[PDB]
Amino acid sequence: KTIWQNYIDALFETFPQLEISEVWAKWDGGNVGGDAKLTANIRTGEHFLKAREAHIVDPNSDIYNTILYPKTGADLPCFGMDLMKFSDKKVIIVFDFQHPREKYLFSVDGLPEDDGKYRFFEMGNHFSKNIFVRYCKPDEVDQYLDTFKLYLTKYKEMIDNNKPVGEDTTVYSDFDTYMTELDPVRGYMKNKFGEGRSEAFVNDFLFSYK
Ligand SMILES: C=CC1=C(C)/C(=C/c2[nH]c(/C=C3N=C(/C=C4\NC(=O)C(C)=C4C=C)C(C)=C\3CCC(=O)O)c(CCC(=O)O)c2C)NC1=O
Repeated sequence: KTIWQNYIDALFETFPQLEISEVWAKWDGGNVGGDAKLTANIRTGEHFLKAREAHIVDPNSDIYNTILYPKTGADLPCFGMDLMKFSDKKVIIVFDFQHPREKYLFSVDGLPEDDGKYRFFEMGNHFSKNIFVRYCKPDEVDQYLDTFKLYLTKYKEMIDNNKPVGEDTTVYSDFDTYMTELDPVRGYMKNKFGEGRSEAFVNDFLFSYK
C-alpha cells in the first residue's frame, strides 16, 4: 500500500463523481518481476473535463501526481497535487489551485500563504498565492491532511457554486505547455520504463492539452 492513502481517500470523498473512464497505463519497469510500477488513470465526472491520476511506486519511491481539470466556462483553476516520497526520510508534498490564465495571481482568502519562497515553482504563473509545499518524513505526512481537506472543501465550494459545463480543452494549453517544462518526470520515466513510454506518459497522459 501507499503512505498516501489518506490523501487519496479524502480526494474522492470530496469528489465522489470522479469515476475511472480509462486505465491509460499499467506498466512494470525498473529493476528485474519489475520493481517499478506505474498506474495511470483518467477519471471523469460531473463538473470535470478530467482528473488525471498518475501513481508510480518502486522500493524507494512513492509518487502520487494528480490534476483535476474542471469543465471550462467559469474561469476556474485546476487542483494539482504532487505527493512525492523519494526515500524513507525524504518526502515532498505539493498542492495548489493552478490557474490556466498565465501570469495571473489567484488566491482564496482564509488559506495558508505563501510566499512563496519555494524555488521550483513560480508564484503567480499557474501557481496561486496559497500554493502549499512541505518537506517532511513519510511517517509524518498526515499532519497536513486536514489542511488538504481544507483546500478540497474550498475547491468543492467553487465547483458547486459555478457548475461549469464547457469542454474547451485549449483553455489548458498554456498550462500544460508550462508544466511539461518541469523536471525530472521525462528522465525518471525514460530510465525506468523507456523512451517511447516516457514521451507518451508526459505528452499523451500528464499534459495532453498542449
Ligand atoms: C508525475 C511524475 C513524477 C515523477 C516521475 C517525479 C520524479 C521526481 N521528482 C523529483 C523532484 C521534484 N519534482 C517536482 C515536481 C515535478 N517534477 C515533475 O517532473 C513534475 C511533472 C512535477 C510537478 C507537477 C519538484 C518540485 C521537485 C523538487 C524536489 C526538491 O525538493 O528538490 C525527483 C528528485 C530528483 C530531481 O529533482 O531530479 C524525482 C525523482 N516527479 C513527478 O511528479
